[PDB]
Amino acid sequence: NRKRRGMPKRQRIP
Amino acid sequence: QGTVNWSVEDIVKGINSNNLESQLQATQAARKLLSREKQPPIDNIIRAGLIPKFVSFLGKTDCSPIQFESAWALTNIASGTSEQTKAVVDGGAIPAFISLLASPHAHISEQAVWALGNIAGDGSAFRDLVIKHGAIDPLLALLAVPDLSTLACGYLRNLTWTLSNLCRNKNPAPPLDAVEQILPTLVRLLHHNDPEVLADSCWAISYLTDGPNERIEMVVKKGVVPQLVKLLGATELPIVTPALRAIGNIVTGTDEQTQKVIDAGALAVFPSLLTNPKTNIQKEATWTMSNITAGRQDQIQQVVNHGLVPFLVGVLSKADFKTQKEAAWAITNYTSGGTVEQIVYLVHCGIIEPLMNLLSAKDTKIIQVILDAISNIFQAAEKLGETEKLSIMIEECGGLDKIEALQRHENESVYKASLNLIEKYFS
Repeated sequence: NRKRRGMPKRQRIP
Repeated sequence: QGTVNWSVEDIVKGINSNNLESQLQATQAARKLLSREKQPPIDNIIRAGLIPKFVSFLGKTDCSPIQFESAWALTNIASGTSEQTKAVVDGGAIPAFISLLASPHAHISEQAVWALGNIAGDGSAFRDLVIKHGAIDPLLALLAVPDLSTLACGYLRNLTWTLSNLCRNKNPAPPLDAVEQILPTLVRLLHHNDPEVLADSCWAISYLTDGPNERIEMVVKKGVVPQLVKLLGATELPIVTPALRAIGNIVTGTDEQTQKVIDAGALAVFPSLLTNPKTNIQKEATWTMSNITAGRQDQIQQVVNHGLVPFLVGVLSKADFKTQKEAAWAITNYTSGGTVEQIVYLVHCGIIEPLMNLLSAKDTKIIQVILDAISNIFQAAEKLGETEKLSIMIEECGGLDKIEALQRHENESVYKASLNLIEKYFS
């Protein structure tokens, strides 16, 4: 057969 | 205590003063508000129109502290929703932060790196916008040293993370030349000894390999597969997860690209992966396996030789349903492209019963997948003249009862195949 295919932000705290 | 818990209006007052030190004081106060983990007043700070002021403070070379404080304040605004990040961008922060990458003060350039990371991390557009402003050159120059170990751990981790965001997201994927420009440094980070740098390096590689074969090739040709396979066996879950994702992405490509994963010795790690306590690891490992059994017969044979079929039987017998579903796919792919001997070996491993049991599932799609696998196995039995020996196996485990009942299933595709099997092999 064929093949089946399938934090960005960060706050700076103390 | 001096700049702790200021009101927004006091911050507005200090920033609107013509006193640089007063402005520095107010900016720090804002930074501390925005640095609180419990609902920082991001929208309040935005509504006060403080962003343009923060942005202008970024260029105050003679007052580095206010450069640092505003960069930190803007970073935390950019860490919010898309709207809040847009506000930072709208204020002209991108070019100002890129200028800060060359700051002689490490903590300031790091804050700029952090800020660009949050902006790029919002999505494709802002990512590509940060790239157009020319953030990549100055970013890579910060990593251009004989040995990464001489850089501060925190600094390196931030640089790696921001770079990973520049490699992230689709529709569209990052510009080809951008990926090419970044890859060499990324490969280097992929060999660093720090767990967080490794984790984010794998995530970057996973993003880059999450696309068409050409994208996969760009990465593969850099020779990172052996290293990925090694990290695939690491003890840290945060490292294994992205590493497995990357390997999984790579085997969705060409048979040759898949073969490199096999040659690197990846399959030896799968006895663990397919029994891993974390269900997400099991699911993605089985998914990866299904794309390997969709390969050539010599590759299917490699799966057999590593004794992974019994592990597929196990996952098919007991696992999170999503994992079991990937296992059903793995078997169908296996039976579709496998030889008669390979398919027979499947049956001898005990694939039949756990396969029949999943026909009680309510997921229509998995039933279709299983029914196709059965068809394929009978076809292999036909070439041996032992279709009947299989019919009894399926019947004794209560499989026939289920196929019979699937004739009154509500789905067209299901009952068609059901009765086809019933009247062709059971009559």
